Order: sequence, then C-alpha cells, then structure tokens
Amino acid sequence: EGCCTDPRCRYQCYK
Repeated sequence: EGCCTDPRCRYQCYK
C-alpha cells in the first residue's frame, strides 16, 4: 500500500 517504503509503516509492513 505504498507504505512499506515509509519508516513508520516499515516497522509493520503487514499492518
């Protein structure tokens, strides 16, 4: 969801 790249989302790529 174009979030994995982000640091905050990177922590939880699978939500």
